[PDB]
Amino acid sequence: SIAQARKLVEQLKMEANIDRIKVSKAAADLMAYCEAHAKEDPLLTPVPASENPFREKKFF
Amino acid sequence: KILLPEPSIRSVMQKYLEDRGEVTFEKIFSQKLGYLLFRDFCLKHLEEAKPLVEFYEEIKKYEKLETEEERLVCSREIFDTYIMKELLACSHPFSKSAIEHVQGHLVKKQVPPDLFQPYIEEICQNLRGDVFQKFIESDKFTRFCQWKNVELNIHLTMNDFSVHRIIGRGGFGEVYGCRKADTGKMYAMKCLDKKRIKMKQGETLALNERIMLSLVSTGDCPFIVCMSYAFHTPDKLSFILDLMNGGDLHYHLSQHGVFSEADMRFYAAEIILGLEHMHNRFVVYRDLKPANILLDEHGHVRISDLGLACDFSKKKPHASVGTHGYMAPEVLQKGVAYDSSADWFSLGCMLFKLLRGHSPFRQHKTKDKHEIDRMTLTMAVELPDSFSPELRSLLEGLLQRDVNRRLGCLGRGAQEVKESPFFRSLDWQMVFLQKYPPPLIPPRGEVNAADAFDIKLLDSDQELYRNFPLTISERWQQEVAETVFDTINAETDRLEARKKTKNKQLGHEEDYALGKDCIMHGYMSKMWQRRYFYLFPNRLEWRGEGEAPQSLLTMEEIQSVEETQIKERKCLLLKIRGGKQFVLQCDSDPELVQWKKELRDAYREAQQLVQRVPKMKNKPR
Amino acid sequence: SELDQLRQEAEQLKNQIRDARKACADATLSQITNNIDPVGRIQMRTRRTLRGHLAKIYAMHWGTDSRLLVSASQDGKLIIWDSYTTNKVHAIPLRSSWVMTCAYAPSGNYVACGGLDNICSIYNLKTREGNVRVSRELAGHTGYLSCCRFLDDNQIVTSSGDTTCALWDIETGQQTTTFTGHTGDVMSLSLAPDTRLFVSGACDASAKLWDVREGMCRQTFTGHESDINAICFFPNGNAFATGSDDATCRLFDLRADQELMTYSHDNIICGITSVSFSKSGRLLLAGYDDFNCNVWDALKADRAGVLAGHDNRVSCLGVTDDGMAVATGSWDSFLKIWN
Ligand SMILES: O=C(NCc1ccn[nH]1)c1cc([C@@H]2CCNC[C@H]2COc2ccc3c(c2)OCO3)ccc1F
Ligand SMILES: *N[C@@H](CS)C(=O)OC
Ligand SMILES: [Mg+2]
Repeated sequence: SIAQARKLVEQLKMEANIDRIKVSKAAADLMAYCEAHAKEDPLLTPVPASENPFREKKFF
Repeated sequence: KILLPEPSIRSVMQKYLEDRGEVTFEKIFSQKLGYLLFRDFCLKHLEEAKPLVEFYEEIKKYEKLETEEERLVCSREIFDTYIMKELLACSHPFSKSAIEHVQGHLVKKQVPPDLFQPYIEEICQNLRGDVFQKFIESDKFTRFCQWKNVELNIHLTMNDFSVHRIIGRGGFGEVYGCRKADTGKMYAMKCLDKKRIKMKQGETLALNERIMLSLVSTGDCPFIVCMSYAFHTPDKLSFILDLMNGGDLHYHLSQHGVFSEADMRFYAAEIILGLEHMHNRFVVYRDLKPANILLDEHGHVRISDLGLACDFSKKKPHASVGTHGYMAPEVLQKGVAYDSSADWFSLGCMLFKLLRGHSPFRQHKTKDKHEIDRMTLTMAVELPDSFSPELRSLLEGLLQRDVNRRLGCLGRGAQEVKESPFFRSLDWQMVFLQKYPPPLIPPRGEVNAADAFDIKLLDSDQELYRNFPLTISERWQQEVAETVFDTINAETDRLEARKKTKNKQLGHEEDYALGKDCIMHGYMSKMWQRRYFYLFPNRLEWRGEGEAPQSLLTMEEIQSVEETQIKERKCLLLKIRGGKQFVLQCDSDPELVQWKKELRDAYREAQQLVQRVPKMKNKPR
Repeated sequence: SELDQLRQEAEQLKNQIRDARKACADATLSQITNNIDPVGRIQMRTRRTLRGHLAKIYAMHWGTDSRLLVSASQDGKLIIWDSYTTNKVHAIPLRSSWVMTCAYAPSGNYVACGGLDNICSIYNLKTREGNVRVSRELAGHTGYLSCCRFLDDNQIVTSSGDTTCALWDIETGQQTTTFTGHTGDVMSLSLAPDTRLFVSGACDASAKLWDVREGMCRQTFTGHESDINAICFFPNGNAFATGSDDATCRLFDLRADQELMTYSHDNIICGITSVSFSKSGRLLLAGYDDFNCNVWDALKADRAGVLAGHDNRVSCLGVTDDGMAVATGSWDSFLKIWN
């Protein structure tokens, strides 16, 4: 397995050379996505019962 | 009456049999019912197979043909049809050596019974394999299983028979004539009393009889009282033997008086072939005397009561055992071994008694047994002048005091007796076929025909008799074949085609086991509610009739599968995870065996398998 | 000792990566989101129960219509339900009892499933003939199938206990691309929205990000203490969730290339069997071996609610594309649909 631990290294090189970003921004982008679309999320912003298959919608 | 199972029993029996390697061609072809359903398949459902079975059947008939002239004619009829026609049709799948064996033998007008034997082997060759496999794929192997299930679940009682008038009475028991209800086959039922056996200390006698019977009751021997079944009741041992309602030669020697040379010769031959049968299978009869030879309706004879006989393949016996007038010198010598020679001196003694009305060493009605024993050893009996010189060389040969000089001892056995000048008129083939006319035909419905000159029991006693019940396969399969087999196969056929037209009309056609990974499926009952079961690698589903299964158990949740007893019957006992219990009852002894097997194989298998799967095993809680 | 200098270059390179990330670690999501209002009390209720399977359910999957779902059980069967009525669309008895996973094609046209049979079997639900038939079997893997997902009607990614994933071509029946990398059984995979990328969790306690086309492991995320059983992309495609035997879920960011958050609680001791986001990404639903599903505030790590419905293990779950409902599937043999 001398052939094999050399393949692990050439892999780790790939994992290291990447453009990273600050956690601060990452989090900022997630949080901003969540608020962007929170009105389109029925689990947070309920819809009317008549438009909900699982409450009161009659026609399909 | 015999009711067969349903074609769904295949799934269980095929597995039962495969475990024992009885789903091969040799094991099925060589059974009577196996042969018959196989024959049927090759004759009616597979165009390549019919001329091979047809030919087979034709040779088998040729083998039975009595006269040399019949053979010459039949052999050329077999040649020109199954060799020459097949060959001109470019349709003869058989070797050169096979062809040239028969053609060689025919052109020289040699037509022995065995002539066709290379073709028996090469027919078998072409039947086993592709043909056999399609036969397993067919309804007929389905039907074989339906039949072979009924066989492996035989349990007899008195109520399976219909007992008629007595036909014998000895020291330990008494024989009756009966009918087996389901086939309507006539038999004799021996009924030995347990209470008497214990009282006279003949557990060794009763026991030895059954082991001995079993060792002789295959092959179809006309001249011994062979056994089809043995069984127990609360206080009786019952053998089911060949019916013989014509009394015994000791009773008939009383009525008729002595016989002639011609008349004793008849009884001689039929007895000699009886002895020959047991000596091929390494059994010495020993207790050969006229009281032990029996008669059918027609006046043909059989050898009876094998208690005092014993096996000699393993260890040649040395005791003096048997009746005193007719034992051999080496039998009476203590510490001296003996083989089949005991009987040929006995024969000689019995044969004299038929002619002269006493044992040849019992001189003057003398009960002094140790005078009959010293005349046997010192005296070479003098033979009256009346006796023919052909009769003398026989009786002298048979009553040589040395084993090294006696007839049938010099190495060729019965064949040395058959070759005596006394029997020079006889065709032994025709003796075997029972063709010679018997002397005494018994009077119709005679009273006292085959009679003799004559505390409790614990569990500890009946532990002797718990490996008593037996059923000889060859014999049961014969009985069936010659009575009900045909009409039941036709009854069961109409019955399974009416349920087809019914289950098609009601919708339920598609079978739930197919295209899946079902291990085994069949009927069982659970507490009793009867359902149909399907056993998969990871669960046991079940259904009622006319639905799909809506219920199951998993192989995970089964903890052990044990065998318990409920209401005088044997059952399976599944302990389930979380202490709950499942009980299954089965329709037959083979089904019970195989379910128990296949459930245990399955749950051990599954649990092992699941353990190695993170997404399926149990984890800590 | 070429094996010693490569076993020392590994431990060294590993630390280079630790450093590049600890330098991006300037704030915490918890800090960044400390200000936004909490989500509330989520009291979803059972709106449908789905009776049918005869034993444990192991897996399920919503169709893109947010209405039909496919479910895979120990009873050796796939059921395809119409959530709106509880009607069965199809019951599909299988060739193998040992099934573990199932998947519904985006189109509507096929479903897939697999197990200890070691083969992803494609089924066609609209044959010319109008019957549900196996239209393909995808043999290749040398271990059990634990999850699969379609890209389209001709392509499917699988993950096996042979420690590998693979993109197939359903016509050719062969592996277009093999994804070797994991050191232990691969339990779950999730596709990015654009389907040019996907992530996988494994019993080696790591998740991996792969490229569909170029076929290599781009990034590797550690931190879990124990087998990762499920994994799930966050809707924008930039982050993913995981669920482990260690009794935690975790959120991982792709560009920051490290763990942003941990969802857990000292009351919670059982392991996670499945994860799923609500539509906006704000809620993170998680299925557990204590017979509950927990709703987490993805941003704030608060536990917003509990779906408490089944009498055995919640084994699987999922939110509908239109966001309207969530389904759970348990070892109690029932699915339930909630909101
Ligand atoms: O007690 C008898 N025999 C001794 C013994 C003990 C254990 N095994 N054998 C016995 C003997 C006879 C008679 C006694 C006179 N010699 C013939 C013999 C056998 O009788 C028959 C009579 C009819 C038969 C049959 C045998 O087999 C088929 O049909 C009848 C019933 C018996 F129980
Ligand atoms: N309900 C109909 C349209 S009115 C349908 O197509 O399904 C949502
Ligand atoms: Mg002796």
